[PDB]
Amino acid sequence: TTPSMEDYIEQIYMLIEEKGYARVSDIAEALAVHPSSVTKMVQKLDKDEYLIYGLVLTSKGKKIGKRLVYRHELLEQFLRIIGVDEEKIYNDVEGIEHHLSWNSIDRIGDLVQYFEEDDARKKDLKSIQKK
Amino acid sequence: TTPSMEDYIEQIYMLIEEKGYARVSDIAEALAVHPSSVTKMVQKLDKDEYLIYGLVLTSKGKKIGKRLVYRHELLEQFLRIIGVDEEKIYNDVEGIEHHLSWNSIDRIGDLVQYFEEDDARKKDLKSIQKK
Ligand SMILES: [Mn+2]
Ligand SMILES: [Mn+2]
Ligand SMILES: [Mn+2]
Ligand SMILES: [Mn+2]
Repeated sequence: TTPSMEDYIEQIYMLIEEKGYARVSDIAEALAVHPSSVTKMVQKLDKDEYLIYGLVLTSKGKKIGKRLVYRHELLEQFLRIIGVDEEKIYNDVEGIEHHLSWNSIDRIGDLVQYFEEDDARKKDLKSIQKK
Repeated sequence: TTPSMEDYIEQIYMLIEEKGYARVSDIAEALAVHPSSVTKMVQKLDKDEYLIYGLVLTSKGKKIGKRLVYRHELLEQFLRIIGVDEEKIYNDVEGIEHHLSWNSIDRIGDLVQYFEEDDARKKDLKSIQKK
């Protein structure tokens, strides 16, 4: 499971969740790539049993897509919470998401929980940004 | 400019700081790449005025290199402060360091400063890791 395959599964999962199905055309446009590039990855994903090529994810692909979508959202929340400009959050998440261990993700999970459970901590963090 | 050029500059900068000079052989071995690849990059770097081909960094290459080493250091401190297993930290930094805007880097800098001025915060976060 390379970062590119992950990106595709993340995208396919999202499309299925949003529209109810994933068309190579929708994937190609969503990733801003050529449909051939997409056709090649889909076949690779099929071979690896993440999906069945009417694009359907196997239980294996759903678990992964779900984890990948969860990781993306958590990473945006993380950067949002620490005060990163909203417009820059998405691009940063896209480039780092597929390069972090689960250990890092889980610890970032606890960090987000840390600030979300007590707003006083968010206020203190903001203070430091001013100093 | 480029995530790869950035990786070389960071490496060249480190070698100059450690040894006082940077050898193609030391670069090729540090990046785990063939000396030919390196030779091609250094020439690209020279054209762009980051250095002069032993090889010397120009004021532009030094400033960049210094920043990159700072970012690497901070990211490792970041992940360490939040509890990531040490063995996992280096590889995570290496893969996300060249994909974060300065905005994110600076906000992480404040986050690190936040946990540094009060151990109670570190302990509180550590608790959540138990929950
Ligand atoms: Mn992605
Ligand atoms: Mn994403
Ligand atoms: Mn690097
Ligand atoms: Mn580095």
